[PDB]
Amino acid sequence: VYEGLWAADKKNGTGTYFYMSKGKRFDGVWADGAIKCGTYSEI
Amino acid sequence: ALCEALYEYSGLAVLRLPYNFLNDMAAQAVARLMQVNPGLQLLDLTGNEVTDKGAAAITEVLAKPEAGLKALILRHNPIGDTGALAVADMLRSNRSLTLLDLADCHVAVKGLIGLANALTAPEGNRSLQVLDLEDAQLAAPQDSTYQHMSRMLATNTTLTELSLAKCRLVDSQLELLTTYGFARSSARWSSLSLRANRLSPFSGPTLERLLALPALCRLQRLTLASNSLGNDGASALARVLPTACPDIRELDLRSNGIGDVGLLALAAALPLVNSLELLLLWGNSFSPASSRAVAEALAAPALRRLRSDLRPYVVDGEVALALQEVE
Amino acid sequence: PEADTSTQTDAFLDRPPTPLFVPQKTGTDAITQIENGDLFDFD
Amino acid sequence: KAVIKNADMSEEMQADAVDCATQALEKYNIEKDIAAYIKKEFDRKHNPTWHCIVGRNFGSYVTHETKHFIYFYLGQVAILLFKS
Amino acid sequence: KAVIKNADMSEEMQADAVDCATQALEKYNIEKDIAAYIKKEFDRKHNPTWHCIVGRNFGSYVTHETKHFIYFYLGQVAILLFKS
Amino acid sequence: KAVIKNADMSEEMQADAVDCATQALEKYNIEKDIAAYIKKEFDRKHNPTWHCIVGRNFGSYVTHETKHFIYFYLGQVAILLFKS
Amino acid sequence: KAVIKNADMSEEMQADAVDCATQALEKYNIEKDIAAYIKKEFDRKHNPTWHCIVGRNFGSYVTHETKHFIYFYLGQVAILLFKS
Amino acid sequence: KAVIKNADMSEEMQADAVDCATQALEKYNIEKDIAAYIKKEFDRKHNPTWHCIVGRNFGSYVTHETKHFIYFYLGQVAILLFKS
Amino acid sequence: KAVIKNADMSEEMQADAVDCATQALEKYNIEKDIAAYIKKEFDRKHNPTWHCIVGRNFGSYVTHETKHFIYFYLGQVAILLFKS
Repeated sequence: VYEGLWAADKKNGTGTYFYMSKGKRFDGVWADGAIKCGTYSEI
Repeated sequence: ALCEALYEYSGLAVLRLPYNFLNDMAAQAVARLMQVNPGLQLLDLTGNEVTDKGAAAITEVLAKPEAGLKALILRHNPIGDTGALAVADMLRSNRSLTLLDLADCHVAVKGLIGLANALTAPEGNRSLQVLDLEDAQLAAPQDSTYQHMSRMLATNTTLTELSLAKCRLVDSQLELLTTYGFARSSARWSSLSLRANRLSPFSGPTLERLLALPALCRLQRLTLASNSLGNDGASALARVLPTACPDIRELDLRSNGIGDVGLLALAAALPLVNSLELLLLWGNSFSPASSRAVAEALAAPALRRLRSDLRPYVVDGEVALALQEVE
Repeated sequence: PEADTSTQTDAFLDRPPTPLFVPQKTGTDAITQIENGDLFDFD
Repeated sequence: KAVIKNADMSEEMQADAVDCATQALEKYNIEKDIAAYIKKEFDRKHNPTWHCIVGRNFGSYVTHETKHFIYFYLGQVAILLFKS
Repeated sequence: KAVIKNADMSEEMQADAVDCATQALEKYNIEKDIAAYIKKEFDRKHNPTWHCIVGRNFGSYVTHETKHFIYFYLGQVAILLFKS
Repeated sequence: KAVIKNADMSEEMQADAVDCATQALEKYNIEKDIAAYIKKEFDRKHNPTWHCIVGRNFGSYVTHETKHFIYFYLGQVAILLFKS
Repeated sequence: KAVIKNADMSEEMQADAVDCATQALEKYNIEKDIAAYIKKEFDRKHNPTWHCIVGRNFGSYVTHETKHFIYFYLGQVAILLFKS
Repeated sequence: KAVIKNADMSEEMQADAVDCATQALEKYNIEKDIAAYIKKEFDRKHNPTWHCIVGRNFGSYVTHETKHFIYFYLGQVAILLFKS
Repeated sequence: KAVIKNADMSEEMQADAVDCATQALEKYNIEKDIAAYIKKEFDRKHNPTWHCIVGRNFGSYVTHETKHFIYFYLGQVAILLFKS
């Protein structure tokens, strides 16, 4: 699941993405792409 | 000198020149002697200054289909890749040698590729039973020699024991060897000696797959020591040993980072193996609980003659603790 | 598709070094005494 | 928590790389050897060729091909991993 | 004076590489700048694909083109250069 | 059957050092000559930077690299083998 | 003759230890020098880390490398010999 | 009280040894008991091995690890204590 | 007291080495202490990588970059010291 700011992608909006199957989650900035920065944590 | 003036005719089951700093012309002399005297079975010229010229002389006098010799031991000799190619060539024609021991001899990828190729089943040797290679200096990430040795293992059906001691052996190379040679071989493997490799704890699953095989059915002398396994590797050995290898004569886990959890797991699994005789595990770690467990297990009634390098003693508070014990 | 990227590593917090080696206790424990009436004779 | 300082990578691939690095740290201490583990891991699982460099202080300039570049901080080290 | 700890390239290119690195030291001071300068000027000297890493503490396990690889020191700074 | 007193080193190359000392003792007793033999062995097997001391008793203070230093007793001689 | 009370040692080695201790207790004069000669001879013919104690009223709690320990009487003194 | 006849320890270790011995003596009297208490305390406090000799007349000749050797009297009863 | 038989140094540099050792033998006592202090002196005085070995008896075979290497007998203790 993806939860955040969206310009079909790549809006540098702080979002949160959930590897719910694995059990991890990544919160940060989808800066003009799928990835530039953020923090990856353990729910 | 003294060596070159030996002249004998009768008997000569074995010859043992332990080191004696043999020159290479002396090797020429011994090869000349053994050529003109076809009587001998074992030759031992460990630790000399024998170079490729004496290597060539011995190899070419052995390459004849007459004047058979059975055991050839040459350790600590700068024999190089030219010498390795010469010995592979001579083995391609010989039929009497059964033990080829080339350890500490400076072999590179080229020489040991040649050796591995010279024993593929069609053009190789049904004769050799013990191929001892060691100190194969593949320091660079050379990933082809192990493929050629895998082809050796898949085709040959006469070897019984080998060693990859002190050969740089990453888990990728070991997995390649295991799958592509042992999941396809068909022989009777007695000993495989892998002391002092570069083995990660990640080698648990691949080591388990290796030890649970039909080709490695009657595996006897396993000396998987001195690598950098850990608690995971020890657990893998614990959960694969009691069933797969039914008669494993000796087990040797020395200097692996065994720690204590792996020891605890292996303690409750040692009793179910009665074919163990020499169990060598010293130099890892010993917490009081693990030492208590090993004292509980090693003295299990079934395992009487199990020699080890552990003696469990007792101190105050019933803190049973194990120390080293020479054979 | 080929792009260029450059980076430079920033401050890592200090981490204590590898602790010191103590070899394994490689010996049996023992016990010893010389009691009264041992080793001696009045005459 | 990890810190993905810089990257060019899909999201599940991000997770795969960081999780493999986690396993490498849980079993390993040396630097080049963690690098070798991750490099062989993607050279096997994902697209054919890769390169990896782990370190605490280093500066780099590489021509990664798109969507297979990553540089993240995990544990006490920093991992640069990219396919060319 | 630069010391080549390992290499796979030819002698003339080794000399060019050491000269490149010394020039980079003379011009810049940040490892990222060193790497960028070295990489781009090799790129324009020889061929499009090259890679350079400059650091004081890193480990690397890389898979590179034949005959273009050098791991060499400059007093205290280690530079890894190779062809993709 | 050497005794290991201090170690900043792996295990496989510790085993190499131990049996290297055994072979060198079978070959010689002269301290300079055994030191030379061990030095050549570990300058060939591993890339040549190492060196060693083989003394009945002495004192030492060295700066080995992070992962190449062993100090073990074997036969009758304290052997201190390290990299630099 | 001599008396061997409490042993953890091979029989031939016990015989050699008795011969050594008897020659020392014969030639030398003082208990510490008895210890010194015993230790030096077992060092020069077997192994380096020996320990000798010639006493007449003492109780210890010692740790010894396995298969090397003897506690025996010769005349008016008690000799303890252990490897560590 | 405490006569530190011959030592090569440090001051903190010195006080630790002396007050541990003073503690032991008011507990027990047998040489076995005193040596056992003292050396178990010092093993559990410092390091793997500790050879403890408790007695009134005895020599010695023992190889010690530097800074871990002591020989002192508590009134009349003597204690040797050394790590090797 | 000071006398050198193997040294690959300049005159004033040898004088400095002899002076540092000649002060350190009275500053410190133990062989590792003498080695440590002389190493620190030639470390923070000339160059950041010097290695010293001090022995009453030892045999050693080392590799030194040229012109920075010394071995001398300062009376009752052998001392050796070299560059990286």
